[PDB]
Parts: sequence; C-alpha cells; structure tokens
Amino acid sequence: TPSLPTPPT
Amino acid sequence: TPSLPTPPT
Amino acid sequence: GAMGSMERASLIQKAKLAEQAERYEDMAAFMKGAVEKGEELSNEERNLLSVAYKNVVGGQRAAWRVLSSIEQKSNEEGSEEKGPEVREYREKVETELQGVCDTVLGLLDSHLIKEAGDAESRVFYLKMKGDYYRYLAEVATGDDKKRIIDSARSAYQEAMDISKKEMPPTNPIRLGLALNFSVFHYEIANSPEEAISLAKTTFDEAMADLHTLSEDSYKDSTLIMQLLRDNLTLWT
Amino acid sequence: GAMGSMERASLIQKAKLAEQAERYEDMAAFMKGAVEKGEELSNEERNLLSVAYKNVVGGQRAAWRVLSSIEQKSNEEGSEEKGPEVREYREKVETELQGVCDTVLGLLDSHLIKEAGDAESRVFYLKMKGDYYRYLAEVATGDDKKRIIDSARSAYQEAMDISKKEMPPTNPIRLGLALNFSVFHYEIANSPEEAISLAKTTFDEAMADLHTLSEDSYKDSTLIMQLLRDNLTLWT
Ligand SMILES: *Cc1ccc(S(=O)(=O)N2CCNc3ccccc32)cc1
Ligand SMILES: *Cc1ccc(S(=O)(=O)N2CCNc3ccccc32)cc1
Repeated sequence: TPSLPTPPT
Repeated sequence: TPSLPTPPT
Repeated sequence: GAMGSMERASLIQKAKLAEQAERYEDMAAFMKGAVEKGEELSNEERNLLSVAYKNVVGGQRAAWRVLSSIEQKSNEEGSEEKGPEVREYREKVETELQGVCDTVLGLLDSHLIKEAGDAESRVFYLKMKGDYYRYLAEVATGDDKKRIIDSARSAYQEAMDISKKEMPPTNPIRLGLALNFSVFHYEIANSPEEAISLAKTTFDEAMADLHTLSEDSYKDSTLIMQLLRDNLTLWT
Repeated sequence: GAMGSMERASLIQKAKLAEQAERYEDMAAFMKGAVEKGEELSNEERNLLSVAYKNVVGGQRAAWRVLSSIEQKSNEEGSEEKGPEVREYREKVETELQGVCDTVLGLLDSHLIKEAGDAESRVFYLKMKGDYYRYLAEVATGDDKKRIIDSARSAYQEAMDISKKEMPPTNPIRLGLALNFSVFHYEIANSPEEAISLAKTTFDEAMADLHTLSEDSYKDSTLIMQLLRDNLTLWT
C-alpha cells in the first residue's frame, strides 16, 4: 500500500 | 545535445 | 563527525542545494550534521531532514524488495541453484538500510524527541520514529522482530494521542501520521480492519473541519485526504 | 581492493542484480572488481561496465549542471551575496565526478585497452576513453583543459579509424561512437559543422547498409540512426 509520499520541499 | 543513452542490459 | 567544522546555516543551505541536485545521500549527511549542532529544528528544517532520509531509505527499500523477490523465486521448486550471491547481496542492501534507519532513530533519541515540546514538533518526530521502526520491521525476521513492531506501534500511538488532543483534524502532520499508522496496521501488524477504520475515521473527521480552512490550507489537507481515500479504495 | 576476495563470476552476477535493483554505484564497484581480476571482458561484461559507470557519472553530471547554473545565477548583477556554499558544494560534486572519471580511465589504461585486439573490444574501450575525457572536459577550466579536450579527441579519432576499417557502417558500436564524437564536436570542440557533417555521413552510410541486416540487427542499427537524426534536427 502507498504511505505518505515525499514531494520536494 | 543528447549523447548515446544507456538502456538496461 | 565529518560535518562538525561546517556552520549550521551552511549545512542547511547545502541540504537545500543537494535536494535541488537530487543528491539525497548528501542531503541526509548535511541534515545529520545540522541536527548534531544540538539546537532544535524549525518546521522547515524538520521537513528537510525527513525528505533527505525518506529518499535515501526509499531507494534502499525498493532495491531490497527487488532482491528479496529474486531470492524468493530462487527458493521455489524447479529453480536452478545459483549459489549464495543473491542472499549475500540482499543481505548487504539490508544491512545498509538498517544502518540508515538506526542513524535516523539515533538522531531522534539524541536528542530531538526529548527537546520537542510543541505538538507540531513532537508529533512529527514520533511519526518519524514509527516510520523508521516500520522500515526495520519490513526486513526483520529474528528474536527482536515483535519488539521492532511494538516499537513502531508505540511511537505511532504516542503521536496519535498527542495529535488528537493538540491538533485540528485537518492538520497535515496529523493526517500523514494517520495515513502511515494505517499502513502499519495493514502491512506490518496484520490488522487490515484497524487500518480501514483508522483511514475512514480520519478522512471523515477531516472532511468535517475543511470549512474552517483558508484556500491554501484546504489544498494541503485535501491532498492527504485523497491519499487516505486511495488506500481505502485499494483495501475495499 | 574491497572486491579482491570475491570470485569474478560472483562479481558479474552481483553487477546484474545491482542493475535490476537500480543500485548503480554498487554495480560499478562490482564491475571494477571484475576488471581488476585481470582477465579480458566479454561483450556482455563490457556492456555491464559501461552501463554501471554511465549511470553513476550521469547522475553526477546532472547534479553538477544544476549547481553550476545556481552558481552562475549568483554571479549576475543584482544577486544577493550568499557566501561560499554554492561554489563549495559544486566543487565537491565536481571532485567526486572527476574521481569516477579518473577511475574509469585508470581501468582502461590498466590494462583493458592494451589487451584489446579485436575491433569490437578496442573500439568500445576507446569510445569509453573519449567519453570520460569528454566528461572531464565539461568541468575543466585550468592549464590542462586543452590537453583534456585533446585526449578525448585522440581517443575518439583512434576509435573512428579502427571502426571505419574493421566494422560495417551499421555496427551499433560504430554508430554510437559516431554519435558521441559528433556530440564532442558540437558541445566541447566548438565545431558544429564537423558535428553535423559527421552525423549526416554516418546516417547515410548506415542507411545504405541496412539491406544486409537481419530483422534483429536492423532494429538496433535503426534505433541509433534515429538518435543521429534527432541531433541533426536539433542542430539544423
Ligand atoms: C508526515 C508529514 C505530513 C505532512 C507534511 S507536509 O509538510 O504537509 N507535506 C510534505 C510531505 N508530504 C506531503 C504530502 C502531501 C501534502 C503535504 C505534504 C510533512 C510530513
Ligand atoms: C557505445 C555503444 C553503442 C551501442 C551499444 S548497444 O549494445 O547496441 N546498446 C546499448 C547501449 N546503448 C544503445 C542505444 C541504442 C541501441 C543500442 C544500444 C552499446 C554501446
């Protein structure tokens, strides 16, 4: 399952 | 300019 | 440590450059150096620490899963023996992943969590603690495996308790914590019903609070709500 | 070296696993270990060496270009002074890139090129030599810069001379060499007309030989021909 993604700051 | 790409072996 | 001679502000500046350059191992090393200066982190600095390490460990986890799949295939009936190499290399990647998780956990324990008194900082770090124990649980098999899973659960639970008391139901950190703890329930703790219940209740309670938000806050909260809904769709 | 205790066959096996895992630094270290066993490389092993290092250096070059652009912007009129950090970090990435290029060049010199007698191996390694000197030229500024550019030119030229004598005009290595040497002319040597002439002649001579090829060979040759045409389209 997908967890929280990590977009650029 | 693009040079030769590196596809998977 | 190798960043001991660099100014805190310079380490933060270089972390931001490393992010732009997609140099996440460098980013993580700069942020580790910044934490080791001993001062508390601002909101922005906490996000840089998290981005750096999530990118590093994410790459390691993806590699580990590829190797573990190959290793699984090798142990099926009919498979030709190819020697110890797949196990050895999976083990190498696993040890490196464990090392990074231990490093992040070590920063949290020395001394980020103990100095974090505001809900936004404390919840953020306890969420991180749960996540990196969850990554350790994904690769665990030995005598301490139950303890690793329980350490992730305990961290997430403390984060949840504080977030429910101290943060609105739309707070992005609260939402992301709930998302990740639901994934823990589903993927690690063999508790799909708890996962589903938590995602549903979190979504519903956030929906009900959206009316209080600015346009900008709404965007961030609704993005994470959609991620909760995506998982609910997958799980049901 | 740290791979000295691992069997050659195991290093090759692990290089292939590392590729699947997208672990290109590991892949390169395994292939370096395999070259250092002292035996010549097969066609497949040469391709693994090349893939590993092109992925590593490609990531470093992309990072360097991002940092060099930021550094350039900083030196424009109107730009606020932000201290030495951007230059320092560009320099760090540059030094690491130079190190990898020097490592690859060192493998070629000790002793891959001198033992390569067949055209497919020798042209392949001289093409590599030209490419890694070209990457060094991209970041060079000092007293040896002209010499670095001339070292790339000399390697490419020797490769071209052998390929023209010994390989058909559709050979993929010959084609890729011509593509990269044309890029050298355009991007490094300030010779766009030579770049265009080489790409055109290479394309035309390959076209004329396609009739001799199997379906499978045709696919590979036409792919690289299209890359030559793409550059011609960009340059004209
Ligand atoms: C754990 C957590 C939760 C939210 C945030 S954020 O700063 O709002 N942010 C960046 C990380 N991922 C993310 C996804 C969607 C929307 C916002 C974010 C940071 C960390
Ligand atoms: C330099 C060179 C030229 C061709 C080849 S290949 O093995 O035919 N190959 C893999 C590398 N890139 C590539 C692009 C298009 C078509 C074939 C290839 C290898 C190396």
